[PDB]
Amino acid sequence: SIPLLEYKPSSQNQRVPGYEVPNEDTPRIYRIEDAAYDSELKELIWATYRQVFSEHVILKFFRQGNLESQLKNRAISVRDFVRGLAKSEAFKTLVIKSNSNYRLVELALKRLLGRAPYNKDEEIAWSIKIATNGWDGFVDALLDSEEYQSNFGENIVPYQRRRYKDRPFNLVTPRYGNYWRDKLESERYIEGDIKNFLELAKSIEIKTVTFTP
Amino acid sequence: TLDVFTKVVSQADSRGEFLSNEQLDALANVVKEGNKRLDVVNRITSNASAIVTNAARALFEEQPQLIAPGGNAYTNRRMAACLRDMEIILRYVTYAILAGDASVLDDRCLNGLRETYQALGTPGSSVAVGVQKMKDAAVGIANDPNGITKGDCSQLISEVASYFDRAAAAVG
Amino acid sequence: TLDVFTKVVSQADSRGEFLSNEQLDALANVVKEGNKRLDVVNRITSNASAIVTNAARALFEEQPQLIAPGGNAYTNRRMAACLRDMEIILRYVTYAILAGDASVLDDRCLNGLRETYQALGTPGSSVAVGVQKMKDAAVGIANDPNGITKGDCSQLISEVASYFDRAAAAVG
Amino acid sequence: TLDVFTKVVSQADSRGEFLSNEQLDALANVVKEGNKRLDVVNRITSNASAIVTNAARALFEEQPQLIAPGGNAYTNRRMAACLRDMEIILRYVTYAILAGDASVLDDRCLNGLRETYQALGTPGSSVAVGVQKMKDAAVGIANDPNGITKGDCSQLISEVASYFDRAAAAVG
Amino acid sequence: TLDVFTKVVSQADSRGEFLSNEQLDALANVVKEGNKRLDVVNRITSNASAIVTNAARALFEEQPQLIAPGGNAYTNRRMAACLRDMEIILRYVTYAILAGDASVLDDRCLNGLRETYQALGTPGSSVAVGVQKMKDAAVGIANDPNGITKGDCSQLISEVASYFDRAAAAVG
Amino acid sequence: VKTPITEAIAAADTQGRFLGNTELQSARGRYERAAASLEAARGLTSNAQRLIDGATQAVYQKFPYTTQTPGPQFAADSRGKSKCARDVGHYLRIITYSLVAGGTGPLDEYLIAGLAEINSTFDLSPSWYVEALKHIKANHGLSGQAANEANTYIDYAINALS
Amino acid sequence: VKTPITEAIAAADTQGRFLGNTELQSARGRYERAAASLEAARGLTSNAQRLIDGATQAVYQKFPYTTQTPGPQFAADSRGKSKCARDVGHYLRIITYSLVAGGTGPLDEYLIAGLAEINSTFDLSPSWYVEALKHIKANHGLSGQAANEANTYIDYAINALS
Amino acid sequence: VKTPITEAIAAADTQGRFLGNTELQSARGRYERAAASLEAARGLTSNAQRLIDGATQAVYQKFPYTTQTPGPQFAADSRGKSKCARDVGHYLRIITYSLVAGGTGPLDEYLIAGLAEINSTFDLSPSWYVEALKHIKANHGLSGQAANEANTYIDYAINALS
Amino acid sequence: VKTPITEAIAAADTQGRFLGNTELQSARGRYERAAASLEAARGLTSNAQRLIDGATQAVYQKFPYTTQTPGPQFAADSRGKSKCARDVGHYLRIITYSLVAGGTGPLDEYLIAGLAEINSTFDLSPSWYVEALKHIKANHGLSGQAANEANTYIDYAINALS
Ligand SMILES: *[C@H](C)[C@H]1/C(=C/c2[nH]c(/C=C3N=C(/C=C4\NC(=O)C(CC)=C4C)C(C)=C\3CCC(=O)O)c(CCC(=O)O)c2C)NC(=O)[C@@H]1C
Ligand SMILES: CCC1=C(C)/C(=C/C2=NC(=C\c3[nH]c(/C=C4\NC(=O)[C@H](C)[C@H]4CC)c(C)c3CCC(=O)O)/C(CCC(=O)O)=C2C)NC1=O
Ligand SMILES: CCC1=C(C)/C(=C/C2=NC(=C\c3[nH]c(/C=C4\NC(=O)[C@H](C)[C@H]4CC)c(C)c3CCC(=O)O)/C(CCC(=O)O)=C2C)NC1=O
Ligand SMILES: CCC1=C(C)/C(=C/C2=NC(=C\c3[nH]c(/C=C4\NC(=O)[C@H](C)[C@H]4CC)c(C)c3CCC(=O)O)/C(CCC(=O)O)=C2C)NC1=O
Ligand SMILES: CCC1=C(C)/C(=C/C2=NC(=C\c3[nH]c(/C=C4\NC(=O)[C@H](C)[C@H]4CC)c(C)c3CCC(=O)O)/C(CCC(=O)O)=C2C)NC1=O
Ligand SMILES: CCC1=C(C)/C(=C/C2=NC(=C\c3[nH]c(/C=C4\NC(=O)[C@H](C)[C@H]4CC)c(C)c3CCC(=O)O)/C(CCC(=O)O)=C2C)NC1=O
Ligand SMILES: CCC1=C(C)/C(=C/C2=NC(=C\c3[nH]c(/C=C4\NC(=O)[C@H](C)[C@H]4CC)c(C)c3CCC(=O)O)/C(CCC(=O)O)=C2C)NC1=O
Ligand SMILES: CCC1=C(C)/C(=C/C2=NC(=C\c3[nH]c(/C=C4\NC(=O)[C@H](C)[C@H]4CC)c(C)c3CCC(=O)O)/C(CCC(=O)O)=C2C)NC1=O
Ligand SMILES: CCC1=C(C)/C(=C/C2=NC(=C\c3[nH]c(/C=C4\NC(=O)[C@H](C)[C@H]4CC)c(C)c3CCC(=O)O)/C(CCC(=O)O)=C2C)NC1=O
Ligand SMILES: CCC1=C(C)/C(=C/C2=NC(=C\c3[nH]c(/C=C4\NC(=O)[C@H](C)[C@H]4CC)c(C)c3CCC(=O)O)/C(CCC(=O)O)=C2C)NC1=O
Ligand SMILES: CCC1=C(C)/C(=C/C2=NC(=C\c3[nH]c(/C=C4\NC(=O)[C@H](C)[C@H]4CC)c(C)c3CCC(=O)O)/C(CCC(=O)O)=C2C)NC1=O
Repeated sequence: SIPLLEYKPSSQNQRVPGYEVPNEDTPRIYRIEDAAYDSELKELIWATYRQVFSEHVILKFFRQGNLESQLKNRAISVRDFVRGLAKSEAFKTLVIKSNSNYRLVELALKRLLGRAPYNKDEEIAWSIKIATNGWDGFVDALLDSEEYQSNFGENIVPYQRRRYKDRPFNLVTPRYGNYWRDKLESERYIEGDIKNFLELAKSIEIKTVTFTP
Repeated sequence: TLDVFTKVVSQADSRGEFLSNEQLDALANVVKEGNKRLDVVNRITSNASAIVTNAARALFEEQPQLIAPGGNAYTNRRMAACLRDMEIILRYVTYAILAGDASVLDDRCLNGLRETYQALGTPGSSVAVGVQKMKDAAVGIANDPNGITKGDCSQLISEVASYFDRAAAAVG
Repeated sequence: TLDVFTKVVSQADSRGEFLSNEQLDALANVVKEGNKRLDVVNRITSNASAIVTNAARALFEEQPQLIAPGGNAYTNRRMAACLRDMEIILRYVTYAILAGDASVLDDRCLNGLRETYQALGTPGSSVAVGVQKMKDAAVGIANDPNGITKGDCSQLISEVASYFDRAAAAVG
Repeated sequence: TLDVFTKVVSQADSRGEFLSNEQLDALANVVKEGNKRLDVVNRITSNASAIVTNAARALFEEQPQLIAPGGNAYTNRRMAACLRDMEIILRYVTYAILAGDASVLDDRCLNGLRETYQALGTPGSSVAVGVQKMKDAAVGIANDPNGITKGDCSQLISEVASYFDRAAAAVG
Repeated sequence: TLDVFTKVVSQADSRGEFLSNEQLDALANVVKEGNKRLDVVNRITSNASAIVTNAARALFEEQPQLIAPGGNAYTNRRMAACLRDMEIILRYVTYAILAGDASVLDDRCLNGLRETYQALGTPGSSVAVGVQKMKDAAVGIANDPNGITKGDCSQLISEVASYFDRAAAAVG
Repeated sequence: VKTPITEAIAAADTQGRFLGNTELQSARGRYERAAASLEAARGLTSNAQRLIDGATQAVYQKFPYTTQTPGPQFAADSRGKSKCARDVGHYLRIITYSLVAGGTGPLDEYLIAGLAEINSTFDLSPSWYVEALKHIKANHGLSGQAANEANTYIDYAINALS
Repeated sequence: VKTPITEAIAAADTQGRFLGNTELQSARGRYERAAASLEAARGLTSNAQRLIDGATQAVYQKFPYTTQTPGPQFAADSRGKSKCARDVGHYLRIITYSLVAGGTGPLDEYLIAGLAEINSTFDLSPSWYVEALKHIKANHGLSGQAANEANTYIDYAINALS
Repeated sequence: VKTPITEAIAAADTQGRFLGNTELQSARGRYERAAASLEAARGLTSNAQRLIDGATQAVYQKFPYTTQTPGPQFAADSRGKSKCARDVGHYLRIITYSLVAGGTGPLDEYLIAGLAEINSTFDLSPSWYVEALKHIKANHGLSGQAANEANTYIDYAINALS
Repeated sequence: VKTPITEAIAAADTQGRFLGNTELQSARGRYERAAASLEAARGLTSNAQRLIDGATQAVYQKFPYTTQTPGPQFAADSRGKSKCARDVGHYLRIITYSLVAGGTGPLDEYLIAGLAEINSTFDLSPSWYVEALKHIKANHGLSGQAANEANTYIDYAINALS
């Protein structure tokens, strides 16, 4: 509804042209229309798992059978396919329970758009939309952004645009945040403590009598 | 996103021991007070938009410099940022009342509100008043009996007054 | 991604002179030891999954608190993290053995591992120990002659023991 | 995605009149048979994986040329395509049983199955036979009383046999 | 993407039998002619840009209306579209020569070229003539011996003349 | 449309898994709620001609200018008052629809989607239908738990108007 | 984790709307289900020692080779049988967790995620724990509606193993 | 499928450039490797009936219960043992396929894709075929040259089973 | 940089799998190619002062105006001819780099990336260095297989200029 918070963009490796003509350490950025085979589509369906979830969370239970079938059929465009993984409640429990709203901006830019966030003030800018539009509505506004649709195009798996000397993003950003880790240490269940006996100590009634002489 | 039930589960989980009978008895009481929890949550969302506008007028009277020019909530665009975001406290409060736990309230609506304002210039003090003006009206809406059966829920309404006080004191 | 060859190339590019004769004499020796490089790398990937499980049991015995509840590798999802991941050290180590250089090992598997753990809570020291349990078995797999021609590769196996020690000491 | 309720709603919307009394009398009966509907749906998903493997062996015996070489389900990969996709009939059938309507079954699992096989070359008849195999075992699983209260599920059971027969005849 | 080897593999997979002896005798001959295959493929990509410009001038002389205003290749932008493309035939032809099979040529550079032109207005004859002006020069570049050892490759060069004739006749 | 049966269905669809006990318990919450909601719909359908007569006259006495001011948007002419009973006669259908469906589906799909979109154009003030529904909220005559359940869909429409 | 309370919450979050009557009816369905499920959890916690002794001995008699074959994966040595009662002692916790939570959340988050991932590596056959749970399915001794509630989570774990 | 000829092709396709000397050197690495490999495939095709008889009997002596336990999954009946020689007769084809192709393409496309997916369903323990291949690894009779190249594919299949 | 060793590495990285026999055969294709390529680099490093003297004088006789026309871009002054031997002295390094590396990596990373980008700005005609390299192509004096290996990188640079 309301137009977005105006954010200043910083200098970033993809924001400009760079005259690298295809370097080797650059990704293999895949396309659906090349395949014509059983064979090619299994590799292409694996690299999109490797982008949006991460290698560590690429286990079989999480994977969706219906979505994989669609790509082979070709009924759904790969850009329409990534919407399945971002609005998947198997994905949603792993990342939305554990990450705050401002980290949820940063993780979606870092994976889906394949770009670093510019500044801090633009994760604030995208934040209002997510709370009101939901997680699905913020993802929907990110994939239908003009920036995403022009540069990745219609059928090309997400990837990092320019990384001349830049950290891989899967390695760079943890699935969960530094905040949610501190809760895990707080509910560690320390052993032999005085704190777990505090709720038992108040239930016991003690009467004390003092004599003065 | 945690419950009262999964609060006990994740606490019993760390130990690696099955939940005790006494703990279970406590959860059987939450089943008995479960229908009163739907009484209080349904009464807020029915009066949701009426309590946003009513707490807004009492805020913008008693701090007149906000909608005055130069104020942080002056123009019609920011003003809608503040007016409509007063639902977002109530969106995440009534989540926590129906959850019975403050975990959903903490990692969405509490984890960065005191963060985001230094970069924004929105005053911290103003927020404390506004949510605290919701609390005495949200408790007062759920308190009065009109066309419902009479019961006792003072041990449950104090959870709601704790939830707004958790939301207030984490910002200001 | 650098080689032993492109190590000399990018070093000779910075001085801006032609490639000297002894550098071509040294690289001619790498051609002669090139067939010993293929056998060692091939052997590891044949015993890849057998050395992941075998180093995992020796780790989770000698630190029992990990798969015990409350531990960092307690649940299966986390556990399939620490176990599968152990291939990713071996994925980037055997890249570096076949490359003959530690540049591919550094900017993928070494550049943020000591970074990513403070936000994760995983113990860096435990991970380092696990890789050091890979090293004495990966060297021991490539050492023994069974059905291969006998040669000498102690000057080449020490590169592999250096690669795990580079991977270990950069984290713990 | 339609219900039995929203079937009546969208039908009463087209005439543009209020909901008649006997329609509310019929929907009140669906409330009374609502607990039997959860009896039948819970019994299938508990026996979901047991009825996929059991219907697969009876299919691949009685048409042996499929897993024989040259067959459409010969190699391990395609074989997993069919074996696991036999859940997808059952995924969309038990959706339709709990919905009580065949609208969810039609636009997901029925709208292009007879379409997709000509390009694919899969035999339509073989798939149809497999669906039939499921039906006499899925009805037989929900029929027998063991540890449940005696009740008449004949009316409810027919709808399930109609749903597989809708799924079978739309393909072969 | 198929080879000569995986052509035999996927053909022997469909029958489901082991690889016969004469098929291994035929593939052993492909090993012997394997070094001549690298002779022919290396000679084209060295003369890649020289044969694009030389076939372009012979095309745009003998059909002068393309160059003339109103033509399909008139403006400098479209002209680069056609000029840039003539490498893309040669990119996918020399893939197929080094593959020894026409599967890579078919599903990338042949599967939609006769498709895409009705919507584009590019004439069929111009494309067909250009490919056929590449073929008599690409064969003539690989034919002549200058500083290579003399051999016989007429049974191999005819595969290259078949690949351009496959690329030509599928469009015009 | 949205129904807590289909809410359980569409949630299990995106995960690609069977109907477990998580989605199954959402069904019987809808089922036993209908028995306090179907006679909540019978209280409105029997009193159909009372409420649309009552709410329309309640609007005119609340806003006395809407009968006098000349304009198409107002109820000065006869076809305005003919369009008056059409509009509140259209509200009571969806409330009986959303009570019978047991969710806010028909209120979403048929009433409030684009409801704030049209009222800016035809200058129909939403506070007109606020007082119209508040008369129905006080005079529907329903009693008991079923009446209370219905009471929410009236209040859910009011918050959508504002 | 997944709970039909939080299933109602996370569904209303993506639409960005309040807790209507659609999400509210999913709560009661969880509430009155707990009274047939909490004493379904009390039947398992009281019989804790019995079942892990019963299922472990049922595995050895079903598969007699697993006590004799030399290997870490098997139960030939003492530390294998010490790891035997740890594993089935770990299954009964999550079933009591998922009965008390009322959903398949703890079964998803703590047991079956990556369960088919590890068993390929450590060559633990899943049919071992199939017969282990089927002994618990027949020996629980629970009766009535509550028993049925404890019976689905056993069968939900079996279909996740296969 | 994957072949280090086509590995050089598909890599040069995504960059959209000609076959330089980077992709060209990957070809002759495949070519002179075939001399060892082709002979290495001739050692398996000549000994076809020996190994599938040898590995099947090696499985029964390793796991003596698989001949006695009643079930379709096992080899108690005759059609189980008929399906026994079919399965290991199907493994030796792909190893001879992947030796002749020179890459792990046919092992990827025809054997190990979904191999851990089916074995959870039909409760076929992968450790059965581990001991089956390890008999072929010790008794194929090929030493040196192509055999070393040949052996890797046996060990590449074992790590895919585990 | 691009090397058919690292070409095998970066391809196996995106699939996330181990170095199979597909990537391994790309290594020995690079290895035995070096023995016909390292003395192909020794033929150029020994003749370093011959070729940069030969190609520079070959450019002036081909284009006689480039010694007479007044401009910074040309070789009329002394610092132009000092920058003449710097440029072709810079070409022969990368050819010896890309022969030793065995791929077109250093030709990609150090010479031809942005080579058509700068020549539009400084109006350096690329046909100047075409005739410069073609003198080196005929005057190298290499014979046998090594000559063929040193001949492609000269022709790979020419097609990058045009
Ligand atoms: C209200 C009492 C005070 C106030 C509010 C106000 N805030 C903004 C701008 C933002 N508010 C947020 C808040 C949140 N984002 C979240 O994700 C959540 C939890 C779900 C909350 C609570 C954010 C991110 C912004 C930045 C912009 C945005 O809307 O997306 C404004 C607008 C200010 C402006 O536009 O510059 C206003 C008016 N400010 C006041 O004046 C009151 C004191
Ligand atoms: C999800 C849909 C739903 C709702 C909304 C619901 C509410 C609900 N609240 C009830 C009771 C009640 N509800 C209240 C609530 C309160 N009384 C006060 O004075 C306090 C201010 C307030 C709490 C803050 C009380 C006191 C009772 C008495 C009966 C009982 O203990 O349940 C009952 C008991 C049965 C009945 O009334 O027929 C119902 C039905 N039941 C449902 O199925
Ligand atoms: C390519 C280089 C690279 C590495 C190595 C890498 C590791 C890495 N491991 C992670 C988590 C993890 N890492 C581990 C591993 C361990 N925890 C333990 O308990 C054990 C002690 C230890 C293994 C020995 C586990 C179990 C998780 C999941 C933890 C969680 O989900 O919170 C995460 C965050 C979530 C993820 O995507 O899976 C990263 C980024 N990322 C990279 O990009
Ligand atoms: C009679 C024994 C038998 C079965 C069971 C069988 C099934 C079967 N389904 C297939 C494909 C498929 N099957 C589906 C089915 C669906 N995908 C969805 O997302 C929908 C919900 C659903 C339909 C409602 C799809 C989408 C494909 C893709 C490939 C194709 O078009 O065939 C294929 C293609 C080849 C392969 O998978 O190896 C097989 C084998 N083939 C057999 O020989
Ligand atoms: C073989 C044919 C057959 C069926 C299908 C059958 C089902 C059946 N389920 C019943 C009850 C019931 N069934 C359920 C089941 C559930 N409620 C929930 O909320 C849970 C989600 C779910 C279990 C997962 C419940 C709660 C009852 C209540 C009455 C009772 O305890 O039996 C009864 C009691 C008698 C009646 O309803 O008339 C019948 C008949 N009886 C038959 O003869
Ligand atoms: C005009 C028709 C014609 C052709 C095409 C031809 C090619 C040709 N290339 C040969 C050799 C060869 N060709 C190559 C080429 C290469 N090896 C590699 O690994 C590199 C990537 C590549 C160069 C870039 C090699 C290495 C040899 C080895 C034998 C020799 O030195 O000639 C030979 C030696 C004799 C023979 O093979 O029978 C022939 C015939 N001879 C002819 O009469
Ligand atoms: C199915 C649910 C549904 C409803 C209820 C609905 C109402 C609705 N009433 C409208 C206009 C109107 N609504 C009214 C009604 C009133 N104005 C008054 O003066 C009185 C105070 C009040 C009646 C009590 C009138 C008179 C118009 C015509 C106004 C105009 O043409 O500008 C319009 C815009 C024009 C139109 O198509 O007729 C809509 C969309 N639309 C819907 O889809
Ligand atoms: C919290 C939920 C949870 C469970 C249940 C769990 C089980 C689990 N059991 C394991 C091994 C094992 N599991 C068993 C158990 C058995 N093997 C037998 O022979 C008996 C038939 C059977 C017991 C009845 C044994 C003996 C091992 C060690 C096997 C080995 O080291 O190879 C392993 C791999 C190695 C390990 O860390 O110890 C896991 C992850 N992990 C989990 O996170
Ligand atoms: C081309 C590659 C390929 C292989 C190898 C393959 C194996 C394969 N073996 C199967 C069953 C089987 N596999 C076996 C084999 C064994 N069971 C035992 O008891 C012994 C331990 C062991 C042999 C040593 C048996 C007996 C069956 C039938 C089991 C049943 O029907 O339940 C099945 C499922 C049913 C079938 O179609 O026959 C597949 C898919 N499929 C493939 O596409
Ligand atoms: C990429 C696929 C691939 C591999 C794996 C490969 C390995 C390989 N190693 C070889 C030799 C060899 N490899 C070794 C290696 C060793 N001996 C020891 O005692 C040491 C412990 C160890 C080194 C640490 C030795 C000593 C030889 C002797 C022959 C030679 O010098 O090449 C040879 C020579 C030719 C042959 O064996 O047929 C091959 C093929 N060739 C290939 O094409
Ligand atoms: C490491 C590989 C490498 C090479 C070879 C290279 C060449 C190169 N030569 C340049 C200019 C130049 N290049 C030349 C060379 C020539 N002009 C002539 O008249 C003669 C025909 C010809 C020499 C035979 C001259 C004279 C300039 C200066 C032109 C100017 O300043 O406008 C420039 C632009 C300005 C500069 O920084 O000096 C580059 C980038 N750059 C590189 O990074």
